[PDB]
Amino acid sequence: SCPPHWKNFTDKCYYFSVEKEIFEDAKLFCEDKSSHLVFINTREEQQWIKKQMVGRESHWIGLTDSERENEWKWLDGTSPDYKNWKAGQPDNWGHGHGPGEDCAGLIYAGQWNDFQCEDVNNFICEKDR
Ligand SMILES: [Cl-]
Ligand SMILES: [Cl-]
Ligand SMILES: [Cl-]
Ligand SMILES: [Zn+2]
Ligand SMILES: [Zn+2]
Ligand SMILES: [Zn+2]
Ligand SMILES: [Zn+2]
Ligand SMILES: [Zn+2]
Repeated sequence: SCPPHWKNFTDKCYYFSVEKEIFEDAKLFCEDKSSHLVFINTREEQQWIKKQMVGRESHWIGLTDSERENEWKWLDGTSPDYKNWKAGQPDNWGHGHGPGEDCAGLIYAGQWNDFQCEDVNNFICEKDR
Protein backbone atom coordinates (compact mmCIF):
# COMPACT_ATOMS: atom_id res chain seq x y z
CA SER A 1 0.00 0.00 0.00
CA CYS A 2 1.08 3.58 -0.76
CA PRO A 3 1.29 6.75 1.39
CA PRO A 4 -1.58 9.27 0.91
CA HIS A 5 -1.48 11.29 -2.31
CA TRP A 6 0.67 8.63 -3.96
CA LYS A 7 -0.75 6.27 -6.52
CA ASN A 8 -0.20 2.59 -6.96
CA PHE A 9 0.38 0.57 -10.12
CA THR A 10 1.95 -2.88 -9.97
CA ASP A 11 4.36 -2.73 -6.99
CA LYS A 12 5.20 0.94 -7.22
CA CYS A 13 4.01 4.13 -5.57
CA TYR A 14 3.89 7.23 -7.78
CA TYR A 15 3.75 10.89 -6.81
CA PHE A 16 2.42 13.51 -9.22
CA SER A 17 3.77 16.80 -7.97
CA VAL A 18 1.81 19.95 -7.35
CA GLU A 19 4.72 22.36 -7.25
CA LYS A 20 6.97 22.98 -10.22
CA GLU A 21 10.76 23.14 -9.96
CA ILE A 22 14.15 22.83 -11.63
CA PHE A 23 15.09 19.35 -12.77
CA GLU A 24 17.76 19.09 -10.10
CA ASP A 25 15.36 20.33 -7.41
CA ALA A 26 12.73 17.86 -8.58
CA LYS A 27 15.50 15.28 -8.49
CA LEU A 28 16.29 16.12 -4.87
CA PHE A 29 12.65 16.13 -3.75
CA CYS A 30 12.03 12.51 -4.79
CA GLU A 31 15.43 11.57 -3.38
CA ASP A 32 14.50 12.71 0.09
CA LYS A 33 11.15 10.88 -0.12
CA SER A 34 13.25 7.77 -0.78
CA SER A 35 12.32 7.76 -4.45
CA HIS A 36 13.48 9.16 -7.78
CA LEU A 37 12.04 10.84 -10.82
CA VAL A 38 9.94 8.14 -12.52
CA PHE A 39 11.41 5.52 -14.91
CA ILE A 40 9.06 4.31 -17.64
CA ASN A 41 10.01 0.83 -18.79
CA THR A 42 6.96 -0.66 -20.49
CA ARG A 43 4.09 0.57 -22.61
CA GLU A 44 1.60 -0.63 -20.00
CA GLU A 45 3.22 1.61 -17.40
CA GLN A 46 3.35 4.49 -19.90
CA GLN A 47 -0.36 4.03 -20.65
CA TRP A 48 -1.17 4.08 -16.91
CA ILE A 49 0.92 7.13 -16.17
CA LYS A 50 -1.01 9.01 -18.88
CA LYS A 51 -4.45 7.99 -17.52
CA GLN A 52 -3.35 9.54 -14.20
CA MET A 53 -2.51 12.88 -15.81
CA VAL A 54 -5.59 15.06 -15.35
CA GLY A 55 -3.82 18.39 -15.32
CA ARG A 56 -2.27 19.35 -18.66
CA GLU A 57 1.02 20.34 -17.04
CA SER A 58 4.24 18.82 -18.40
CA HIS A 59 6.09 16.52 -15.92
CA TRP A 60 9.82 15.70 -15.52
CA ILE A 61 10.83 12.04 -15.82
CA GLY A 62 14.10 10.43 -14.63
CA LEU A 63 15.77 10.56 -18.03
CA THR A 64 18.84 12.56 -18.96
CA ASP A 65 21.80 12.63 -21.35
CA SER A 66 23.99 14.87 -19.18
CA GLU A 67 26.48 12.11 -18.29
CA ARG A 68 27.32 11.61 -21.97
CA GLU A 69 25.64 13.73 -24.66
CA ASN A 70 23.06 11.88 -26.80
CA GLU A 71 23.42 8.78 -24.58
CA TRP A 72 20.03 9.01 -22.82
CA LYS A 73 19.69 7.04 -19.61
CA TRP A 74 17.38 6.64 -16.65
CA LEU A 75 18.88 7.93 -13.38
CA ASP A 76 19.80 4.29 -12.58
CA GLY A 77 22.28 4.17 -15.48
CA THR A 78 20.12 1.94 -17.73
CA SER A 79 19.32 2.90 -21.35
CA PRO A 80 15.64 2.90 -22.20
CA ASP A 81 14.57 -0.10 -24.21
CA TYR A 82 10.90 1.04 -24.38
CA LYS A 83 10.67 4.50 -25.92
CA ASN A 84 7.93 7.11 -26.21
CA TRP A 85 9.72 10.08 -27.75
CA LYS A 86 7.84 12.89 -29.47
CA ALA A 87 8.21 13.35 -33.26
CA GLY A 88 11.78 14.62 -33.62
CA GLN A 89 13.16 13.76 -30.19
CA PRO A 90 15.58 13.52 -28.63
CA ASP A 91 17.99 14.17 -31.51
CA ASN A 92 15.96 17.22 -32.57
CA TRP A 93 15.42 16.16 -36.19
CA GLY A 94 19.13 15.37 -36.43
CA HIS A 95 20.48 18.80 -35.47
CA GLY A 96 21.19 17.57 -31.95
CA HIS A 97 19.36 19.36 -29.14
CA GLY A 98 21.03 22.46 -27.74
CA PRO A 99 22.94 22.99 -24.48
CA GLY A 100 20.93 22.76 -21.28
CA GLU A 101 18.11 20.73 -22.84
CA ASP A 102 19.47 17.52 -21.35
CA CYS A 103 16.48 16.73 -19.11
CA ALA A 104 13.40 14.87 -20.37
CA GLY A 105 9.78 15.37 -19.39
CA LEU A 106 6.45 13.77 -20.25
CA ILE A 107 3.83 15.97 -21.91
CA TYR A 108 0.05 15.72 -21.95
CA ALA A 109 -0.61 13.13 -24.68
CA GLY A 110 2.08 10.91 -23.23
CA GLN A 111 5.20 11.41 -25.34
CA TRP A 112 8.61 12.43 -24.04
CA ASN A 113 10.20 15.71 -24.99
CA ASP A 114 13.62 16.92 -23.96
CA PHE A 115 13.26 20.29 -22.29
CA GLN A 116 16.05 22.33 -20.78
CA CYS A 117 16.77 21.72 -17.12
CA GLU A 118 16.51 24.79 -14.87
CA ASP A 119 13.19 25.21 -16.66
CA VAL A 120 10.37 24.75 -14.14
CA ASN A 121 7.91 21.86 -14.44
CA ASN A 122 5.82 19.50 -12.37
CA PHE A 123 7.38 16.10 -11.74
CA ILE A 124 6.63 12.46 -11.02
CA CYS A 125 8.31 10.56 -8.20
CA GLU A 126 8.46 6.78 -8.10
CA LYS A 127 9.57 4.04 -5.69
CA ASP A 128 9.20 0.26 -5.73
CA ARG A 129 7.91 -1.27 -2.47
CL1 LIG B 1 -6.63 12.60 0.28
CL1 LIG C 1 -6.36 16.28 1.49
CL1 LIG D 1 9.97 1.38 -14.00
ZN1 LIG E 1 -5.59 14.15 1.08
ZN1 LIG F 1 8.62 2.90 -13.53
ZN1 LIG G 1 -0.10 16.44 -14.02
ZN1 LIG H 1 22.05 16.60 -23.94
ZN1 LIG I 1 9.18 -4.20 -8.49
